[PDB]
Amino acid sequence: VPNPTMPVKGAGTTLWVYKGSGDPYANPLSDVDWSRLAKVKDLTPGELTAESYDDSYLDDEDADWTATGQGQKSAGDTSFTLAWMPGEQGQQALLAWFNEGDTRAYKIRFPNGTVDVFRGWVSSIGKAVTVITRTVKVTNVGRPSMAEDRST
Amino acid sequence: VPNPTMPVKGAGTTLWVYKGSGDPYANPLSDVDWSRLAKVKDLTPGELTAESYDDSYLDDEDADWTATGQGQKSAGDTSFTLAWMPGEQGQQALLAWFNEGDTRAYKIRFPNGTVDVFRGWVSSIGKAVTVITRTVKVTNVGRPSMAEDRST
Amino acid sequence: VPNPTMPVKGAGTTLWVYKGSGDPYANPLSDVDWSRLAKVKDLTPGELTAESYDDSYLDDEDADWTATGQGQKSAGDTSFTLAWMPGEQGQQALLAWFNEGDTRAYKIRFPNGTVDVFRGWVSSIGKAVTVITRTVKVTNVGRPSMAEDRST
Amino acid sequence: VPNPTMPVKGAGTTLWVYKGSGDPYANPLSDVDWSRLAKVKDLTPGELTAESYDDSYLDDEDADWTATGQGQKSAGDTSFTLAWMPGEQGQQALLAWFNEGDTRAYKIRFPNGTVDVFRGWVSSIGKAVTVITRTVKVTNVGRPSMAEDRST
Amino acid sequence: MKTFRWKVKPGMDVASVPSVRKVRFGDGYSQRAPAGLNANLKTYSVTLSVPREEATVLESFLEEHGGWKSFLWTPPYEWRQIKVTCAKWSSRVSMLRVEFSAEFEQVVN
Amino acid sequence: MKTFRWKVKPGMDVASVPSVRKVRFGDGYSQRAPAGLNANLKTYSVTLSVPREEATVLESFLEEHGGWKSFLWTPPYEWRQIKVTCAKWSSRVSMLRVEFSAEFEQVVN
Amino acid sequence: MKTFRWKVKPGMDVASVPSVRKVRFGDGYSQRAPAGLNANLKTYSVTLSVPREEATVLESFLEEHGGWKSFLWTPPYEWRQIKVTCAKWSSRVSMLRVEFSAEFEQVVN
Amino acid sequence: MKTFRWKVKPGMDVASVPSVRKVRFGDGYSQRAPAGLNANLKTYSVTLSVPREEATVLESFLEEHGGWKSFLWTPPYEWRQIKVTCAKWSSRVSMLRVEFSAEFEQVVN
Amino acid sequence: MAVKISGVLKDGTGKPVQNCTIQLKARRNSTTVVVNTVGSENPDEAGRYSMDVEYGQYSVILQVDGFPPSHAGTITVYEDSQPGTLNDFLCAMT
Amino acid sequence: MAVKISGVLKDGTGKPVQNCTIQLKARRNSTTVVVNTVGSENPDEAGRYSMDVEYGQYSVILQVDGFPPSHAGTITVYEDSQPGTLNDFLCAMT
Amino acid sequence: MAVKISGVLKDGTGKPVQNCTIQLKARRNSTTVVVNTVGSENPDEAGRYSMDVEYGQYSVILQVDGFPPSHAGTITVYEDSQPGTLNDFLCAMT
Repeated sequence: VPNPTMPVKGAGTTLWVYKGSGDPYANPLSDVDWSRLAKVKDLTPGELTAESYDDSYLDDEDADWTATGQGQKSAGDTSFTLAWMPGEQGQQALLAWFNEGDTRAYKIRFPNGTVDVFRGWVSSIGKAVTVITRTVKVTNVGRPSMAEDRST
Repeated sequence: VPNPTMPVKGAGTTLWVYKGSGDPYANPLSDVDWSRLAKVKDLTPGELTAESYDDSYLDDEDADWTATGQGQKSAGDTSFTLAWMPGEQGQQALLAWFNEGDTRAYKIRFPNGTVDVFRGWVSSIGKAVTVITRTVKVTNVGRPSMAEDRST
Repeated sequence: VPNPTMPVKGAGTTLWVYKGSGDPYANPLSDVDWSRLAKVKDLTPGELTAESYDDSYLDDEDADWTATGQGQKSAGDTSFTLAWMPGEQGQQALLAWFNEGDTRAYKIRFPNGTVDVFRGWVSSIGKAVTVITRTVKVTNVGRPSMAEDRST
Repeated sequence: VPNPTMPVKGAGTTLWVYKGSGDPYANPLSDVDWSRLAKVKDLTPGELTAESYDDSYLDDEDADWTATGQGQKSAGDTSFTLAWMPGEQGQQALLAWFNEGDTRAYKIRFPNGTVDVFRGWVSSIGKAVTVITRTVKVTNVGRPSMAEDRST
Repeated sequence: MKTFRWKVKPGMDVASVPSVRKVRFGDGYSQRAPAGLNANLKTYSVTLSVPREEATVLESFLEEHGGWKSFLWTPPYEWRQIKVTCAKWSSRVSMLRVEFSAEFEQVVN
Repeated sequence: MKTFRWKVKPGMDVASVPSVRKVRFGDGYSQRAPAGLNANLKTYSVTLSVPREEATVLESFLEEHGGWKSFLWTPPYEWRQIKVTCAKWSSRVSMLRVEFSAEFEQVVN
Repeated sequence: MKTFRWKVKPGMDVASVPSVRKVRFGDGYSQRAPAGLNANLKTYSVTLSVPREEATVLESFLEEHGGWKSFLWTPPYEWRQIKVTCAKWSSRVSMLRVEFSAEFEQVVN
Repeated sequence: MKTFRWKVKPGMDVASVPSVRKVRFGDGYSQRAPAGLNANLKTYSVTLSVPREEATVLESFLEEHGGWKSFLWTPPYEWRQIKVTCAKWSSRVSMLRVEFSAEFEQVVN
Repeated sequence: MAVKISGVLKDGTGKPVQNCTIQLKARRNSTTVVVNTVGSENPDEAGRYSMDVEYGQYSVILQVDGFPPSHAGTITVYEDSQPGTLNDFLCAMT
Repeated sequence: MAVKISGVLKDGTGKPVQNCTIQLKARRNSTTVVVNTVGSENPDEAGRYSMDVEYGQYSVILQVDGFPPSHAGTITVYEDSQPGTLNDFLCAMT
Repeated sequence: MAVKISGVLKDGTGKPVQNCTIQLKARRNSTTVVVNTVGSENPDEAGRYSMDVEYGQYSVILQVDGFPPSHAGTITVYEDSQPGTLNDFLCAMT
């Protein structure tokens, strides 16, 4: 049974990419419009970093201790390697998206039942010649909606 | 029996985050208000480093030997990995803290019996796709109170 | 049977270099003119990366989140290790190409039936003294026509 | 039988250094003048690198694709380790050459039958004190003649 | 009277030197006066970055006013909308995006 | 007379050039005089960094005084409550915080 | 009149300063005039990099015009065809290619 | 009249400013003239690097002509056999090699 | 047809706010409105505003001489709504 | 043959756009229109536009004095298309 | 022989485009044309262009007093072609 509060092994973890027009965050749970990527070998999602800005002051009553605040948080870079397939329409769309090069939205779904949506642009297309695999990575832009917002 | 003067394996090592208002340094031994985090995989605490400043002088009667003093000591960065728990309110609060981005206080408890309290802001949120875990790193600000200051 | 929609081990993966004149992109499926290289030990294909330009603005409606776009995408570097064949004509042609140094086009063929065509110039020639192998590295120039552009 | 077009294990791989006066490239096949170095443990020949110069232009039809050409190719660095043996005149002359420090020519022979000739100056002399061996590396200057130029 | 709506890149600079009538006496007692009534007029340094397609559009708009016409412009987040004139601008055209550097000198009506 | 209670970032600079009556001769014997009574007047270079919300408030406060009105200010840890006027300040608006660089010249009442 | 078909390396700047008539007053109200009809005249900095073999050829062309003869040129992109003169060309011969860093000034017929 | 056959290190710099007679009118109409018959004379910046042994020989040869006598010199690959004079040269003496950095100003007969 | 949106705009102290500017940024192409088209409206001294708004999807943007463009939200006009105030559209269930 | 496109362009607040210009860029070469060619026209003071567009696939761009050029969308005019306003081609199913 | 290529070139709005310049860029050595040679033609105010082009492989380039060379494509003239318009070669099945 798919439900949170228990850990999940993560067998399925599907990956979908948007094709239509609308608001991706309006309802990510419906897969009526998005196209799935098939037989991904491995995946590494991006990490949400931040930036540290100085806060120390002359008249600050506590000295001998640095003071730093947080600002300008940024999304990370997503990467995944799958089986190189020049036949399926998904990889065709992926390479057309890279060549034309526009920001697009996509999502990852977990066996637990919650979905994560990012938006960004792709920046690399790798290859290997021993059991042919294609490695592709994208860089995100703007705010991604984490899976912990839909649960509320 | 939790009591110092004999070393401890450190099996329990609970982790708590403040939620209320007041002085976290007043009485960390009371867990009336703080919220516990569940199923911490691994943890690395902060590093209280300092900085070196020049102290060599021209008319010193001892030469050919450098002399540096200590100043501007700073806390380190804490990191911990949890089981991805979207249902639990603790992770929801943690992600809301990351998004809104203010300085917050937290503590780590030991089976020895004493506790350690830090304060800072989170800076990194990571994930994995095989037995999903969430990796979260925070940076402290200002002087912390060690466990020794309570034992006296 | 060579066709897509099922993954391929990739055992054959022949390597060809153009010799004649015309448009290499016109019909890479015809091996009427290109010369084959024999006994490839190992191969690593190019990495089509891109570059990122800033897109943040003063009047942006979403602050504290970095934004960037892609521009000026570039092809990678190809490398391959061959058995040192000072007699076979292809290696002589390759070294003459390196010595004279002009941009030339080449291709790699997969057992799945599709072909991938690059163009560039060679930048490195290496050797070994135990089971002698020659390592050749080339850097591409201009846009390559991938297999996907032919599959449509 | 020593002849090209089939791979060779590389057992002998002798090393010779010029001593007389004349043109090393005139006929390297004759060892009538050069001295052989004895019991080389391992050898790494230099690699013929290149250098990339920018070619991207404003009015070119193709944009968002970097264009780079080749110019100012250079030879690599050769290295080899022998069994430290001051008795033989070979490394005696090698060390005298290092101390006096002039450009000199040398060759590497192969069980295949072809010879490679280089010219340069030595830049290091090493040692070990467990089964004592001397490691020496040189940097080449000017154009070397590869074995392919001789096979034509 | 046209207006300005092109968005501005981070790093924009602003400088202000109020014209005052300073005269120093024997021991301090430095008499100071505000000089003109609206003496304080800021000067901004603004940089943009646009793809080459609208470089002509921006250049034509900047050419229309020359260096003798004022146009309304609302600085980012600032309250009062001001009218400004410019007389110097430069650009770097690399391959795809041209970056513009200019100075906007606030002027009264 | 208002005050200045904003905090100051590390790196504040202090300059001091007291006024003397130099006059040069053959081999030294350069006679020296203290010139005026309060000869020296420290000049401060002050850097601040505030989020954009109150940047307008700070700018309005600095504009209200212009470059002709004095205001009390206490240098950090220094034993004096000096009166200072400012005539040069700039701000670097980037994305979230804006840093002000200003100069503060000391003046007697 | 000849043309200039040589290609230009990235990095060109299009610095431009129009000619206006300023006259300053206390609280501004400065009048402005467009001065001449052809107020603006762009000034480009053209960078090229050619292999040494044909370098002399380009030199001869720039020698033929000297600094007194104008030639037609089309700047990369921009809906204009202009006539330019150059007087400060310079070259850096290193090993195989030579880079020219010349300056081009717009002039009306 | 002596010659100059010493090798020249890569990175030689070339400068050329033709002397022209510029005069501007209301809307352009700028009259331009070539001034002298042979106006532009290239000036080279040339650096050499030689071991110390013949640094004395190079210095003596450069001393012989002083700063007034001219000497023929062929620029690298250039189609002309020009005559040049120099009046400034410097050297960075090290324990193995010394490098000269001089300027060669072209003059006609 | 355009629904008439009229009302009085007040701050948190029950007072009119002057020097305002209300605009609607078009996000989706409609039958009669092109995407990425803005229309400004300046209220009176008493904060009274009145506009004739065509049906479709908009983003209401409130620009005051002060705070940057304020995103009260996105508003939607189907062909069943009745004339009213803009705050109803902001507070409406989407 | 070329199809006639006539209409009035307005904004969200029911007002005409002034000092505007519509530009069509040919993204595909046709038997009568060359690729990468732009045709431009400025409406009247009342926002009325009327122009005869050739068949093919075009990108439509809206230009206003001061604003950056907006990319309204892409239109396709076949040989079976009927006269209508420019908006209908934008909202047509693709 | 030189095949006649004549016609009128219009933009996407069905209006003749002025200040035009069409260039032909040879790509290969032919019977009577040397590689890397350019041929220019400037039409009239009505958009009428008229050329006597030789046989071989060319690339077409379009410049409008500041348009970058618009590589509409490569044309081929072989020894059975008949006179027509330039766009026919661009639209011809190669």
